[PDB]
Amino acid sequence: EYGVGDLIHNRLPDEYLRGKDRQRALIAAVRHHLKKVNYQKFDTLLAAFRHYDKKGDGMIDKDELQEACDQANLSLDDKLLDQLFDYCDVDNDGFINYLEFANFLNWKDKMLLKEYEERVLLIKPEDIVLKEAGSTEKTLRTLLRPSDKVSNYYKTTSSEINAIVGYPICGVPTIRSDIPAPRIRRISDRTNYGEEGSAYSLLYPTIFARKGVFERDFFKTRSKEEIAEILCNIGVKLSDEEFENVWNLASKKHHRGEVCVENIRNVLDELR
Amino acid sequence: MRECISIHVGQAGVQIGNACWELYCLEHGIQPDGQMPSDDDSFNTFFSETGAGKHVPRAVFVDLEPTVIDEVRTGTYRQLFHPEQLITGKEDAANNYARGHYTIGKEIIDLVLDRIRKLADQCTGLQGFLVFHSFGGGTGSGFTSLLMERLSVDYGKKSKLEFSIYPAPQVSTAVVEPYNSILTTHTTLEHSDCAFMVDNEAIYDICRRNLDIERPTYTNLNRLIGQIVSSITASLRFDGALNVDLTEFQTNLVPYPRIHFPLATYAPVISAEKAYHEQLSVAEITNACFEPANQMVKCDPRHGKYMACCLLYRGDVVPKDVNAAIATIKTKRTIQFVDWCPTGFKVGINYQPPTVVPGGDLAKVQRAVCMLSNTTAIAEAWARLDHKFDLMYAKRAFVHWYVGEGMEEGEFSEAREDMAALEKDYEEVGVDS
Amino acid sequence: MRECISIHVGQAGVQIGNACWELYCLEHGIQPDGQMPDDSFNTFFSETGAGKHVPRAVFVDLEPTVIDEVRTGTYRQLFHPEQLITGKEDAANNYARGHYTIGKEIIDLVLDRIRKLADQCTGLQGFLVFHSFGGGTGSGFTSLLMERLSVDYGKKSKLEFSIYPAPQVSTAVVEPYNSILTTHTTLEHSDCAFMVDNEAIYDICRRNLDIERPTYTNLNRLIGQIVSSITASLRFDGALNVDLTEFQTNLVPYPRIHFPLATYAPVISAEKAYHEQLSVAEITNACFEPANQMVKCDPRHGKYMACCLLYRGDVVPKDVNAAIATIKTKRTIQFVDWCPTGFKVGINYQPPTVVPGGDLAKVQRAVCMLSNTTAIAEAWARLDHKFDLMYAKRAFVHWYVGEGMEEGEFSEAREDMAALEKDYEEVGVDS
Amino acid sequence: MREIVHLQAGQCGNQIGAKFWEVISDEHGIDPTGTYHGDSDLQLERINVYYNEATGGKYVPRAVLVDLEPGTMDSVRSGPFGQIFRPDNFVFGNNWAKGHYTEGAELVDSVLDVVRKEAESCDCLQGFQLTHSLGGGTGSGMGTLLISKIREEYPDRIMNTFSVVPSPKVSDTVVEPYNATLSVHQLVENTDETYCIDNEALYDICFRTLKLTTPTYGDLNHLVSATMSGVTTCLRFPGQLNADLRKLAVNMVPFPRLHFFMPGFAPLTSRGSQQYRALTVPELTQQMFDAKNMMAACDPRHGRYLTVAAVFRGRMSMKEVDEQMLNVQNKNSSYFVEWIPNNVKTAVCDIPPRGLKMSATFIGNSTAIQELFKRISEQFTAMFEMEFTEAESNMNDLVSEYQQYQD
Ligand SMILES: Nc1nc2c(ncn2[C@@H]2O[C@H](COP(=O)(O)OP(=O)(O)OP(=O)(O)O)[C@@H](O)[C@H]2O)c(=O)[nH]1
Ligand SMILES: Nc1nc2c(ncn2[C@@H]2O[C@H](COP(=O)(O)OP(=O)(O)OP(=O)(O)O)[C@@H](O)[C@H]2O)c(=O)[nH]1
Ligand SMILES: Nc1nc2c(ncn2[C@@H]2O[C@H](COP(=O)(O)OP(=O)(O)O)[C@@H](O)[C@H]2O)c(=O)[nH]1
Ligand SMILES: [Mg+2]
Ligand SMILES: [Mg+2]
Repeated sequence: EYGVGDLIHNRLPDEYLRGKDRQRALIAAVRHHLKKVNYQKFDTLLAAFRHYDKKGDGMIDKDELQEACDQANLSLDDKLLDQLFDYCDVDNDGFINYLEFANFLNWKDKMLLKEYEERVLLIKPEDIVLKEAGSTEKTLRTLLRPSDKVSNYYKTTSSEINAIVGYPICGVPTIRSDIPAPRIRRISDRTNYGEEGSAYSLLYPTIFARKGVFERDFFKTRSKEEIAEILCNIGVKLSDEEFENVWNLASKKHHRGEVCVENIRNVLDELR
Repeated sequence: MRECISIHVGQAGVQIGNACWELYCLEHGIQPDGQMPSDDDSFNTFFSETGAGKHVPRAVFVDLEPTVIDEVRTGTYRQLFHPEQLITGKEDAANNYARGHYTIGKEIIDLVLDRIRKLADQCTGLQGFLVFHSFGGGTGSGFTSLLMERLSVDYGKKSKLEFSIYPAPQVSTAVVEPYNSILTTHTTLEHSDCAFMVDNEAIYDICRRNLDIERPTYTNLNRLIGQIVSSITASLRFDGALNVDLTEFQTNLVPYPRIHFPLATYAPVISAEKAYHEQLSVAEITNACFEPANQMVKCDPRHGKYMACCLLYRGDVVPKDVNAAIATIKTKRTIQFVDWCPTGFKVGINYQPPTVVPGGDLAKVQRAVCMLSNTTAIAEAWARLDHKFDLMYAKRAFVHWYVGEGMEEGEFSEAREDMAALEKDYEEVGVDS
Repeated sequence: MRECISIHVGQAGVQIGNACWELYCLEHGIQPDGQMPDDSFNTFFSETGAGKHVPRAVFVDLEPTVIDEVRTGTYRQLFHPEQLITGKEDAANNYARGHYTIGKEIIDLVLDRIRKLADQCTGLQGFLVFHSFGGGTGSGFTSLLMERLSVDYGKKSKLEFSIYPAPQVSTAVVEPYNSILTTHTTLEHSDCAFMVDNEAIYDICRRNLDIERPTYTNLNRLIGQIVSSITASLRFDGALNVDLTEFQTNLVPYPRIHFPLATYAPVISAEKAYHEQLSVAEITNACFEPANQMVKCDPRHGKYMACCLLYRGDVVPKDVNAAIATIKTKRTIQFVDWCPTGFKVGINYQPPTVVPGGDLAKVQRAVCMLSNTTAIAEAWARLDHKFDLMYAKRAFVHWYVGEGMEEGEFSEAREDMAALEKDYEEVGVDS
Repeated sequence: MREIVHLQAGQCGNQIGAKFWEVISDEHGIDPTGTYHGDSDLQLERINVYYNEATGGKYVPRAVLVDLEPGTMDSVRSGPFGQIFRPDNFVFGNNWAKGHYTEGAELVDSVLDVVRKEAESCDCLQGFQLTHSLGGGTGSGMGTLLISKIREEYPDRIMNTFSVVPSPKVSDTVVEPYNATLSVHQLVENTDETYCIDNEALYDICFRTLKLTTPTYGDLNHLVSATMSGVTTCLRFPGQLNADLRKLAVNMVPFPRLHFFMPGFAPLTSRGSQQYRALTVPELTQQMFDAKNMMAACDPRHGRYLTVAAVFRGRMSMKEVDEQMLNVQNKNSSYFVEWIPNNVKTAVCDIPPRGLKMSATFIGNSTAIQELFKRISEQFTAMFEMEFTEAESNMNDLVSEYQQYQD
């Protein structure tokens, strides 16, 4: 009922191949005989298709196939012709088209497609392919039986998994800029939050470093009256309108942590 | 100006190079088509610029079997390699040293030296060689045996740097691998300068207990080996605090001309979920190289003694943390150094952090270190291989396949006595005063 | 800069240690994910640069079903994924299985974690090993765990928290056998070991907390508050801060007498304390009261050697002096004549916190006691009688000798515990 | 690049070869007409191994069908895939004397001319494969003659013969020990790989593990042809660890007189238990080292294994395979020899067969076939002019060499 091949290849119960070898041999024999007769008689595949389609509807039917085999000197049973027709019609629309006629009833590679064949619709624009890679000659597409779809069946592991065409960082940085510096440092505290600056700065200090003003005091934000009295005591005398312009520029330079002392000095240096 | 050449021979050497060359494309941002994006002196070691802007790698892919090199020829990297550097033959070597060296290996090497001659002419400065293969295979043993003796005659005193697959003590894929390993290292002793060693069974347990990969595949193995070789040459392509040239870690790693087989160790290898929990500092990743679990060659370093080490770092590290971590190690009583090398640690620092491969199993960490160790513990590793040789040769098994091509029986006896001399050389050097 | 390493062995140690880490996370305001929404957390947590915190804990057990609820439960994200070590086929209440056959398989992995946790350490104070005497895994594995930590770490402190086998209530048949073997090896490989028993906690949960049906979830909440009180002098500031080595010296008069009894006060409900006033001079009176003792023994039968009072919260040193000097004038509370001073006081600033769903109340001040008495001589005299009756007919011995143990080590532990009994009588008599 | 020439001798060899051609044709997506139909380019990357491209993309087998009777020739021609063959490669004309001296002495000129033509038309030929049986007059007398002539003409090539071996219970001929004893004389001297097939083991595999009620001869031949395709898939399909026929031979032939091999197919399962059993590498290893999966009437528990190899098909890891081989060699330590370490060989191909996710093919070189040789010797001696005595002498030499290498 099932043989050993169905068990080996895990084939579905609808597609058991026990008891059909004789009919497969008969279908193959009639198929090859029809292909040989077509190549021996008709030099043009379109001419062969037009000879096979007597009614002129663009389709091949079962009665037309009976008449064609009678012309081609084959005595076929009705069951055999129905099975061969079902083999030929992959799309299951009840009709034999140009593509599967040229792929199952005729040699599609011996007769090269020509300009008149392309001009004469029976074919689709997707039905034309190159004959072979890097060649100007064009042929027909190869319709595939549902048994022979193997694209997901065969895949290489190494090259296809390796094929790569060219999340946040995890660990601890050397300088802990993410953690804010504590207000008072413990004697056991040793980790660098970034305030310990350059050896040049420690060796030859600027006046702020000499007198206790550092990057924290530079980057700390202040209030409006505080900046006003700082500027007034410096002696850079500004009117209220240009003071508000400087405030707006310092706010626009960086929205978060706005109007810091370095931003105000940068705005003043840019305007002057 | 500093430029190096890479040769991939056999299936094991080529298949690593598929994973190896894509890591160089990811690090420098080169597309597989062969050009940089439209939107530099760091790529000149491994790539050469053409006139149109296309970048061409310096690699020669030689194998006597067409079934593996044609996978590259039809793969996703067909638009990158030179079509004449992809050399192929027919009917392989069949795990035989006789076919890779005496009969089939002589129809190819005239074309092979033609390619190496052309790449050396385009090189402003040549620094070393990089040959990748395996000891067990016939092509990996036969073909690289006659390859140095043409190249070392052609180029006199250029460094030669292998990365070869050690046969594992327990698992093996062939039966004549004890035969093919002996005949290879008879010839590399006087023709190479440093031949690094990795094996398969040690990397399998790395993927099990660190990455939690219960089913490791050869794709996973070759990515991890590809990260070591990209970290060895990282001081030739980028800028760093302590740059290490090929010639200057050859002097520090070879104390005697016949003791030149160091082991490669990489750290840290962890998955994605452990790196969030674990805190990886400078002092821990350097102590992640010395435990008995995390050597990439199946041997016990506690039995032997270390001779010379090379700790090549990457990423955000500072030299104070490195030197303080080294002096911690020397006071530990587990690690034993020989008394005739008081200073055995060499360190290299690079500014470029490791690059994670998308879709891979390795995590991305700010820093990583590659450890190269010259140790006496691999003498017992070679003792098991000689014991594998003795029981197979005692009845002249697997010999008539070897002598049917032109090889004589007397080479087997004269290679065995070379290896007994090599094992006693490790006994001579480890005995202290 | 001061931090400790906590190991949790056995089902009793882990389930208590499960209850400990909700209390520890709520002390420092860290979610069970392990990220905060100040170096107090440095004692128990190691910070990762992403903002995460990892506890300094190693959960080890030979059963999978007791650690798999940690990997599945709401504290999955907290611990290291490979710090949770898992065995198979347990020890089945066999001291020989957890020490000779199955305990030797994983100890190399167990001590590897201790090396890696102590390398990140910059200064270590001691260990906190949680186990129980009755079980095979909690006794057999802890014995080999402790003997190799003495040869690895020279003079580092080691504090055990053991579940003492109660006189009347018990779950195991070979439970007297395990405790005799446990003491013989631990007597020379430890510094302090504090015990509680299941029987005394049951009655304290009844007459004080008004719980008619206590369960093992509620017992570990009270035990975790005691171990939170011991460590709190390291994490938080206070008037009198005690180090782990300070009361390691102050509680052990002789090298074999190192088995104190740890009790807590006040443990009462939220409805009861609303009526009562709690002061410094009255919480310590409940400490010496015999119905509040955490071990099922009679304090009046024995004489005290030394006491340690660890106050927490809003207390003043003047109130303690009136409290301590009151006790020394009383009669039946008896102190040995060779130890004139017998008290140590610890004052801390942060009051105890309450967990959600808990049964303890929010009191301004709370006190934990550590007492070293001679009363436990009868507690061991009873256990040797339980050990002798079953060993007289050689019952349950053929299971222990099947895994590698010999018949002689059952005998050799007996006179060692007999030597332990007469040591109390040697120092209990006045001179 | 590498090519194999196929030869079909005897009726049984013709049927097995026809089933082989069907199996590899629908594995490579070949229409019985001769056109290619398949979604995968890997079917057409390597088609010159077994097939020759005719004009217009038609592909024809590289096989020669040789027989002394027209009935089997007409049966193969009228079979399911019979029209694909070359109409000139059908060469036709129960006694070993008839097959080797009287009637087969004249057809071999026409046989060797076509074989030499097909060898000359090949680019770089790799080897020969011949399918026959040791118990038939035609399949022995013509088979040994063709082996001798091909080995005389082509010294440095690899040759694989697939021989159906006599059975003690299912035998249907009386001159069966005579033909076997007369054929092993040539099969021991001019052969690089012999493959033993037993129809009794085929029947027992169809009965026990697969639960067939009426096993047909075609169903017996399908299981052999599956192993025939599985042993040579590494020459046609890319793999993670490739090993061709010479790589198999160098590894698996320790001495030139020990090259008779027992094969196996390893994913076998019936329809009833297909849902109940899952298929992965460890239970594939269990099925392939299972003794009831063996292809001959030889029991591996009696003797010892010299060299065993496994070729796998499909998407699988390698660490699992290495652990499986190391573990099975460790558990069965007395069943492998001690003077040869690492008795196991692994090859893995990246392509599984038709309708299955993965597959495993077993091939073994063990001492167990010495009983298979001794039973034929004992059957021959009771029924038993100088060449018969010399053949019995060399069978005795063969079993003596097996015994002295086993012990
Ligand atoms: N790391 C790694 N090793 C491999 C890979 N493929 C093969 N090997 C190793 O290669 C060793 C034997 O060499 P072969 O695989 O036969 O390849 P070869 O060296 O070219 O020899 P031939 O195939 O006979 O030409 C095996 O033992 C494997 O360990 C791979 O993809 N990755
Ligand atoms: N206080 C307290 N004691 C517990 C708890 N769980 C178990 N115990 C005690 O543990 C004793 C027995 O130990 P087990 O819980 O079985 O664990 P173990 O010591 O490792 O012994 P095994 O299960 O055989 O491995 C019991 O007698 C209980 O008194 C708990 O949650 N809280
Ligand atoms: N597998 C298989 N074996 C067969 C078949 N037909 C015959 N045999 C075996 O072949 C042996 C007889 O060989 P025979 O046909 O006389 O060889 P010939 O005379 O050269 O054709 C018998 O023992 C059968 O077991 C078949 O269709 N399939
Ligand atoms: Mg190869
Ligand atoms: Mg338990």
